[PDB]
Amino acid sequence: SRVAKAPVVVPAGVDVKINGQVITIKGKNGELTRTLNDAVEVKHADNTLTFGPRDGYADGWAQAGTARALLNSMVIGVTEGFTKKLQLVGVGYRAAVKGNVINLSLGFSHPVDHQLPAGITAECPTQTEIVLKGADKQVIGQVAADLRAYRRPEPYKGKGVRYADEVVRTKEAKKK
Amino acid sequence: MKVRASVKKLCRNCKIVKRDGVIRVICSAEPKHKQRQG
Amino acid sequence: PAAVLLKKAAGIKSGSGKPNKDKVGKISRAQLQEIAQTKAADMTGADIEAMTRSIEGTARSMGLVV
Amino acid sequence: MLQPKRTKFRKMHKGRNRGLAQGTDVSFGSFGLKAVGRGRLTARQIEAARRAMTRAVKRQGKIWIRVFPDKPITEKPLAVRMGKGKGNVEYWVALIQPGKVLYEMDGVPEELAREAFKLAAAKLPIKTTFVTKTVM
Amino acid sequence: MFTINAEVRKEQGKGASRRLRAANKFPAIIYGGKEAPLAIELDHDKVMNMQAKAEFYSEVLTIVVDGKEIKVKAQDVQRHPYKPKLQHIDFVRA
Amino acid sequence: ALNLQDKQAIVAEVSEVAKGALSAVVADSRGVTVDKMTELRKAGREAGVYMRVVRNTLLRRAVEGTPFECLKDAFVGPTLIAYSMEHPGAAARLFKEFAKANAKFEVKAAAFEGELIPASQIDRLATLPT
RNA sequence: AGCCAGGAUGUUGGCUUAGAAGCAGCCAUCAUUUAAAGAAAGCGUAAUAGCUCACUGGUCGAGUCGGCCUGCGCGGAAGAU
Ligand SMILES: [Mg+2]
Ligand SMILES: [Zn+2]
Repeated sequence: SRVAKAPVVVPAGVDVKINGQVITIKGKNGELTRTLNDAVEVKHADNTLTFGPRDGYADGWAQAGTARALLNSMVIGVTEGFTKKLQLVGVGYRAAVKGNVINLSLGFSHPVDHQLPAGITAECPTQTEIVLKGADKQVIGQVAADLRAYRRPEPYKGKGVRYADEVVRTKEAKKK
Repeated sequence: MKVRASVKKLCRNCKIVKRDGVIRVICSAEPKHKQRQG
Repeated sequence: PAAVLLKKAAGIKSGSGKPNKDKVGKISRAQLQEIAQTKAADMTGADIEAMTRSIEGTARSMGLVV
Repeated sequence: MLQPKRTKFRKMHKGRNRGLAQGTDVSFGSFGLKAVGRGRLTARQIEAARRAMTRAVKRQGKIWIRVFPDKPITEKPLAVRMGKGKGNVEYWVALIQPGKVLYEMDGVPEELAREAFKLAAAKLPIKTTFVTKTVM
Repeated sequence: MFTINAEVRKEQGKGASRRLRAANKFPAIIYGGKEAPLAIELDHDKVMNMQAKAEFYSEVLTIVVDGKEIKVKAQDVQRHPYKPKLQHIDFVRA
Repeated sequence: ALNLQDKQAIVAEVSEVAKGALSAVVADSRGVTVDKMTELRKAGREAGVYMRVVRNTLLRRAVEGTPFECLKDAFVGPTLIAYSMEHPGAAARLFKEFAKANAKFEVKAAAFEGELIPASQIDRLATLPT
């Protein structure tokens, strides 16, 4: 909408504890907590919440919009969770799921193991396609970026870790 | 990235943003159009 | 329709320039009129002359002056 | 380049540039590049701007120049002392006052004229602006 | 069609005119016929918007001051030297 | 479009039905010029020399525009329902033209129904010329 | 504003051009059809092609649009105890 004008609707089963500028949400898919800015006053007096900022600020509408978007995303990820996946295009790019540690042997003389947050799960049906699930899409994106930072998709050949929806380009190197 | 004094849009697909102390021009398709106001 | 029967303008498909250039094609009063009047298959409507006049006037703008 | 064929005198005083401009109205064309600042324009800069606008718009339209340097600006060579006379004439510039109209153009689209005069301004040192034909 | 409102200049001169221009209203003079000239003042923005049309100069206009609506023309306009402003529009009677 | 044409749109919508507006729906895929000329030709040759398959989807045109017949004309307004209006008569073969066009790769939205003039259900009656 | 869909034909036209075809480069941008086609704006294709864009319609629910006058700011702004 214009400024957080469109309300969020909270489904049943998602317990929410609002205390001033600090909010906690508990659901089946984990638990989340956020303490907000000074441009907030979101209220919860019905089946859902609808946000408001605090009076006496030049800003505040944009902050209310940001808080509404973040809380909607967190509600969605606490009621159903979010999932992402990465594809390793290239021979020898082996990915292994050792529980809470990923092993990524990608043409490296030194194999690299990466840790995972406590609220993130991962699994790979093969050695190249990894799929992970989490509650917080912010943390999900952070860990996905950490995983992908080990190698970027080189335009000249097309190898390296990338997202499933990532579109790589191969224009021309030298014709040979 | 091309760092210059006066920045503009090469193609319509370029978007201009203002970050911490600078102004940047980012093109989704062509990396060459990436520019900064140094 | 408008491709294989429009390439039959003066003997060649198209070989002329607009204002005054290397033109190889000319036009008579009915040569390109028949290709749009005799055909009741490509006509969007019933007005054959509506699209006939367009071709007769664009022959000049292509190089096939009247 | 723009230079008088002959002059009554070859050396002139520095002078000043006080006052407004007389040729502030568009008369010889439909669009004009009007100088909004103050300073001096050299024949070299005028030639550069003319070439810029000539490249910008083709034989497509007529262009008039409402200014002419008429002012011989001189300089002294390197490694020479002061006094002992006045240096030889080096180039020709004019005195430009605010509101002065430099280049006029007719027979061109408005957007093309805007682009051509923007390119001419990019070459000209003095700040300029675009003025349309006056209804008056 | 063109209808403008005016006020009578209490004071006239360079200082008064420049103060009026700083106050965003410019003076004008109305003469012609067999009556003494009158020094009026107009809002600048309204006249600037109205003068855009060629009809403003090629057609009769009317000016209203102290309830009197007198029809005049526009013969001479003095534009600002380097700004999109007009100063001291000239109105001729009849 | 412009308001000057929106005026004419309503003027035509409340003048179309007076002489009989046999109406139907055309697919967005079937409205492509590569495959719309066949339907245009069929409808024009069947009815007259003029045709109107242009869609004018509106919500307020279903409360003050198209509805001028007995009771039911507001069911073709929302949810991507194209408008195809024909002037010559309220019981002509225009319904059958779209019924035939259905057999040739046309299953788009609402089974080519509109204006419910001859109490037409999903299956066409015998009133239409056979 | 997003999303969805449409966005032909002569024409891969004719000079140079193993090639020029909407894009080394261009000489030339014409016309009917429809609500929509510009010898096509882009990438790139040797070059065709391909899609989006120009343009059009539909789903979404009250502000938005690009011009002028100016005020305060932003980057241009790197030197040696
Ligand atoms: Mg004084
Ligand atoms: Zn770009």
